[PDB]
Amino acid sequence: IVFDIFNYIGIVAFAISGAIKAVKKGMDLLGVLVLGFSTALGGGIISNLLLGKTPPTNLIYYPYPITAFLASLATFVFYRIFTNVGKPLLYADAIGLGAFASSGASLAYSVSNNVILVVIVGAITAVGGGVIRDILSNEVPLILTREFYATTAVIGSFVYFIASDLSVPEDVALIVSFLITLILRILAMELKWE
Amino acid sequence: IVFDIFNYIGIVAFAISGAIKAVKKGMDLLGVLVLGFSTALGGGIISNLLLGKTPPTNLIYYPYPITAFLASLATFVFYRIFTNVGKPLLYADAIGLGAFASSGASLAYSVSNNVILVVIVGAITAVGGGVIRDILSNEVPLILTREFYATTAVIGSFVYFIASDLSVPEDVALIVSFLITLILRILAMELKWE
Amino acid sequence: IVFDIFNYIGIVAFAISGAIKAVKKGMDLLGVLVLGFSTALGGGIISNLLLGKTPPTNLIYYPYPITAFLASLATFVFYRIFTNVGKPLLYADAIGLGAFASSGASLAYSVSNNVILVVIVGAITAVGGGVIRDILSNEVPLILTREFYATTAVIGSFVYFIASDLSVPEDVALIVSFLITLILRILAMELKWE
Ligand code: NA
Ligand code: NA
Repeated sequence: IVFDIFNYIGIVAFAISGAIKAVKKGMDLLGVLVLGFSTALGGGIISNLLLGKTPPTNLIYYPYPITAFLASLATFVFYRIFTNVGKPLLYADAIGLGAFASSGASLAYSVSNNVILVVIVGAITAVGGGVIRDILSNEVPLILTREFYATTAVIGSFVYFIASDLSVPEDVALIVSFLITLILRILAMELKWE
Repeated sequence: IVFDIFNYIGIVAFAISGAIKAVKKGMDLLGVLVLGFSTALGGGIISNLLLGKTPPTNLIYYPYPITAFLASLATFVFYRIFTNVGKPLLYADAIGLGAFASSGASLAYSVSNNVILVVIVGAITAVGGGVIRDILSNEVPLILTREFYATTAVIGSFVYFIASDLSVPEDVALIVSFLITLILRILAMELKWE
Repeated sequence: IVFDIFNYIGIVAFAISGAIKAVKKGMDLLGVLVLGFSTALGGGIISNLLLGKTPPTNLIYYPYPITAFLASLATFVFYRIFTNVGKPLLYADAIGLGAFASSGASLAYSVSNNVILVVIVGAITAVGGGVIRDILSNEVPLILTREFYATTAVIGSFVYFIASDLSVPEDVALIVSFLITLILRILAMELKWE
């Protein structure tokens, strides 16, 4: 059940991050929806393609794109009203990074217990939405500008792999991977490691 | 037969748009061919990947890439001679948007009657070539800069789905989806909605 | 055995090119690793997706990503020490272009003897890593800025196809395709064709 919850958490968090980016770039409602939608679902779609899972879950399981839409719309309405309140793009991205590094590693592990597949596909699941967000926004992505960003995704997917290898129950393994990924991002941002 | 015709119309229209972009960015013959080729075939390739259709039709069915090549070459020669005549990049893109939103939704519908799959894959088929064109050109894509652009693709794929759901013959369903997509773009551009 | 060697040559060469790009853009160790890793393995991953080969070889065959990592790390250490020695990004890219145009055409040919599939997938394998490198770096890719770049990849994959069609042994066919691709790039760069 933790797996199902993490999919929704990551979709909402990445939708908020993509919608925030759109608002900061001056876009209006429909363009904000496009960037939130793409950021929220891109990581899962890329991950499914790499694992040969077609059609991708994000394009068939109705609650996922509906959630991406509604979270992006809520973000637009929020900042259309409250134009001068802070825009935590990086914290929204970091929560999504933990939710998808853990859930993305879990999906890769179900295909094969190859550590390279699990760690790299999990990390691609985690950063993929934000990479799409940043490329569509015509700027250098966070995976290059933030020194510890992509490696923290790699670490979070690796701790999922290790926990699963050590027979840790899937719910616990997802939670621990999420926690380490998010804590490492919080430390990077709050301690000015980047 | 409308399906087969729309594939050629969209390939030519998107090749012209990518070749025009290349000419406006100062590229020469071979670079113009690369951008026209990529714009014309990218949407179909991405769509095939999302539906698990490999190898993609655009890389096996000879008339499609030959058409992409010849339309891109014709565009280069035209503007090499007539340097000062108008460059209708957006109208070429809009005709392709209608041809591929309709044909791309048709392909997705043949895989499954899931409305989310049909609408989103159809829209990705429609905008994908231009997104590739704009990313390769190092600028923000039309799906973000034009407020009604991506939503009009979504609308056109949705009207295909509705028409097919209502048992409208495939030729008519493709034509109506094409028409609505193109008319909505014409209205957006001519009435300064964006 | 030439096929296996070319995979390592192209991975090392593209890793060096992506790591050099990262160093020139001011990134530190971990960001240099991310760009080298992505450049070295991206072409193979895209090529596998187009041919329906999942999971991609670069994410399961341990020596490939290990080689990408080690070559990127060696490049960072080299230029961290020797900051003022030349940075042959384009020569590293050109060696990879020949190694992957040949090996990528070979992989496509094993799926089908369709000349369009072999030539275009082979060329996408050859340029894909550098296109990813350039998009992540927020600039126009070499396939658009260098007039003879993408066409030379197309030529190299085509000479592989012709040699294989003429029953030339695979080792020789790979070597000849590699040679023509690399020689054509050397001529383009040394004779100021671009
Ligand atoms: Na840019
Ligand atoms: Na860019």
